[PDB]
Amino acid sequence: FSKPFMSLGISIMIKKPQKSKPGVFSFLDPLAYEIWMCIVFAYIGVSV
Amino acid sequence: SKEKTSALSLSNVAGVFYILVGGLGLAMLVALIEFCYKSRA
Repeated sequence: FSKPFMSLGISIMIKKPQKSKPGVFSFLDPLAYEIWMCIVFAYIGVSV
Repeated sequence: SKEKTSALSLSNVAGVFYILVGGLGLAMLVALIEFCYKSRA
């Protein structure tokens, strides 16, 4: 071998943690979409 | 260590809709039997 002309080391590569894309409907996330309908169909039902 | 980000399904709050409708029909039961007694008296 010759003289070391470039210094380096073993490091780690993972995929970069992606851009946090919430979506335009992120606030409706902790409840499933079924429940939001079942609220509204029961919202009309109680008011009827 | 592997815990998940889980939304509530409909099964989690399932009985609340049941006691909602049960509270509805009970009011349907009372709204009948309050008009009948005043129509008798």
